[PDB]
Amino acid sequence: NMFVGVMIMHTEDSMKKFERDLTLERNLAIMEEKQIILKRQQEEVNRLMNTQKSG
Amino acid sequence: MKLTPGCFLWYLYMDKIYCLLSLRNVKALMVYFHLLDVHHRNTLNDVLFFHFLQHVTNLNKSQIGMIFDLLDWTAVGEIGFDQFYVLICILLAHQDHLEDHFMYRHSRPVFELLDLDGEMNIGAANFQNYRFLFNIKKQELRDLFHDFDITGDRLLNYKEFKLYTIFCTDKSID
Amino acid sequence: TANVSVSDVCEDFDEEGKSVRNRIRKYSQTISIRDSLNLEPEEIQQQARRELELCHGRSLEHGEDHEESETSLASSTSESLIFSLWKPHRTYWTEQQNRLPLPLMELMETEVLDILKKALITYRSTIGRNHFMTKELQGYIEGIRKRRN
Repeated sequence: NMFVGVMIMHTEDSMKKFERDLTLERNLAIMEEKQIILKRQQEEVNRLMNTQKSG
Repeated sequence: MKLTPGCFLWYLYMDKIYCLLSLRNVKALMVYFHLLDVHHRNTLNDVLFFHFLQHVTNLNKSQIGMIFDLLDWTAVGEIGFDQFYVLICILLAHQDHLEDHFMYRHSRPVFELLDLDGEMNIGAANFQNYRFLFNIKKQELRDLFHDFDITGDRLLNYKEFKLYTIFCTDKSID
Repeated sequence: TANVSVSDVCEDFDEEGKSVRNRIRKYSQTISIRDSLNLEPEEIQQQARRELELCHGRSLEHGEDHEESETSLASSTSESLIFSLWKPHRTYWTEQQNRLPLPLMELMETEVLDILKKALITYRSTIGRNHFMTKELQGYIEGIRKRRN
């Protein structure tokens, strides 16, 4: 019973941090993509405003 | 009256939501519905609607049946004239490139058309039905579902759907 | 037999303000000249499209509606639809000029009324949901409506 408990919670705590790190990496990619989209939208808005001013 | 005041208000809203208001489009839809409705009981059977879809849109029988099931929320085995007019306005010559942006604009609520369940949540079956009605790639639909699923519960909220529609419209406008 | 009033189909329906009667007369004169010169149907259609574009191709300084009409006439599907709409209206006006009303219009109305009554009687009463005659009649009515529309 000590063997099964030790390995059960060692495996559980080993996989918990791995899954949390994987979800953190996915979240970081999601916010990076959102920042890229926001920067592209800002660039498009600025270009449209500049063309409206110069037109 | 000009074919009831409610339909006049709906046509005014459509004109305020579309660049071109056409000429007697609602009258043409009413004439087509009257030709389809043989008994003139303000309703049409599934066979007549399927024949009309095959003659006009040349759609598949399964897709026509799915569209009839989605439009007929009353589940009485018939499609109303108002439901037929709403479906015809939803199609609005969907082969055109601007029709995709028009469907992106959708309607005033623009949430319950895809949400067949009505519980303010769109499942995978609703997205599959939308991809059947409006042509879109399966990988693109999966990417859009993943982007819309911020929580990861595979549920789309009304505010989230409005935000996604606004983002898509802003991207298409620029 | 359009069975419409001459003052209704020739009441300057064009939004550009051009007179429908003058354009119809010009189209008739061009068609007569082409028939005298034995022009092909495709050449006649191209000449009619050019004349209709020139009708909306007025001075662009006199309103942006003419510029919008010229831009719309530069496409393929929109210009074809506009030409088809103008040709049927012009033909109806030309037919209603001399004398459009005549017999066999009441016969067509009676045929339409009888068809509608028969279709209503067929759709109202359906003892058999798997019958063949009623389904065939419904399919024939749907096909006739699709062809008429």
